[PDB]
Amino acid sequence: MNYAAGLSPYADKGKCGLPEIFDPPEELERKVWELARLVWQSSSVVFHTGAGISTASGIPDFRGPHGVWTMEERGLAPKFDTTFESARPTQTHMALVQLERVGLLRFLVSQNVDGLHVRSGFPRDKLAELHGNMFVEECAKCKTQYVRDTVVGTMGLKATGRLCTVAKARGLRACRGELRDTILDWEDSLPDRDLALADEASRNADLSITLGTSLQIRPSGNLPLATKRRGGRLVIVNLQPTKHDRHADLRIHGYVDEVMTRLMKHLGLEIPAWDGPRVLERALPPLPRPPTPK
Amino acid sequence: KQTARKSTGGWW
Ligand SMILES: Nc1ncnc2c1ncn2[C@@H]1O[C@H](COP(=O)(O)OP(=O)(O)OC[C@H]2O[C@@H](O)[C@H](O)[C@@H]2O)[C@@H](O)[C@H]1O
Ligand SMILES: [Zn+2]
Repeated sequence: MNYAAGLSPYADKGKCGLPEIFDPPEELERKVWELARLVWQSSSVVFHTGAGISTASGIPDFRGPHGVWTMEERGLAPKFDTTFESARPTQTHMALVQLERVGLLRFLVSQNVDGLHVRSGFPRDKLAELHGNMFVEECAKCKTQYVRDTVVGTMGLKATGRLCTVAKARGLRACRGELRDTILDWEDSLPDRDLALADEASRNADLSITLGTSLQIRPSGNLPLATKRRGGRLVIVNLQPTKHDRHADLRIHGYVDEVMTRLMKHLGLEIPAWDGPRVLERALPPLPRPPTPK
Repeated sequence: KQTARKSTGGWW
C-alpha cells in the first residue's frame, strides 16, 4: 500500500506483530529507578529512538500489533489518527529536549522520519536522522539541506520539484541541483555524516538507551551494541521483544511516555511544554545539572 | 570492512 509512494516492494519487513509484554507496576518502578541511577552516574548517554516513541502522537509504528508492516503483511491497511503536519511531540520527545539542555544526553540517534525531534526543538547538531526526515530535502549536486515547515512531498530520494540556490562559480551562478527527499528506501545507503556521528557517539557512550525500536534494521539497530565494546551499558525500553534483548543490562517493558515521566521525576526535571514547530540548528550550552537526587 | 545500507542483518 506504500507503493503508492513508489517505494520498493522487495523489502524484508522482518518479524511483525509479536506479543507485547508489560512489566508489573512494582518491577518497572524498580527498573525506572535503576535507569535514573544509570543516567546520573554515566558521563556519556546516547539515546536511540524508533517509531514506538511517536505512537502516543497518533503515528503508527511499523511492526507493533497494528504496525504499518504488520497490517500489510496480513492484507490490511493501517490507520493514521494524525498527519505528519499535525502530529505533536510526545512527552518522551519533550523529555529528551530537556535531558540535552541539562547535560544528561550526549547524542540522539533516530530511525524515525516523522520530523518530530526537529520540530520539538531538539538541536540538530546532537541528532542523527539515519533514515531521513519527511520535512527535509537535499541537493543532489552539493548535499546542502533545506528544512521545510510542510512535508517535502516524495519518499525514496526522488526529486521534489524544487532546485538548489547555493552560490557557485565564484558567485556567478546558482547550484540549481535538484532537491530530493531524504527518505531512504529499502537498501539505500545511510547518510554518511549522520551515520559517522551516530557511530562516534555510540562507540564512546558508556550508556546507550533504546526507546520504541525493535532493533531489526541495521546498521541503526546495531549501534547500541557499540557501547558494550568499551564496557558501557545497554538499556532497552520496548513493549515488544527486540532483536538484541539478550545484550541488555536492563530491559524495561512499559510505555515510553510512562517510563520517561517517572525517570524525569527521579531526576528532578520538569518536562517542557511544546510551543509549536521550532527548528533549533545548534545546541545552547548546558544548563546546570539539577540537585544530585542520590 | 562492512556495508552501510538500510536492511536486515548481523553486526559482526
Ligand atoms: N508507547 C510505546 N512504548 C514503548 N514501546 C512501544 C510503544 N509503542 C510501540 N512500541 C514498540 O516500539 C517498537 C517499534 O518497532 P518497529 O515498528 O520495528 O519500528 P522501528 O524499530 O523504529 O523500525 C525501524 C525501521 O523499520 C522500517 O521499515 C522503518 O524504516 C523504520 O525506521 C515496536 O516493537 C512496538 O512494540
Ligand atoms: Zn546544491
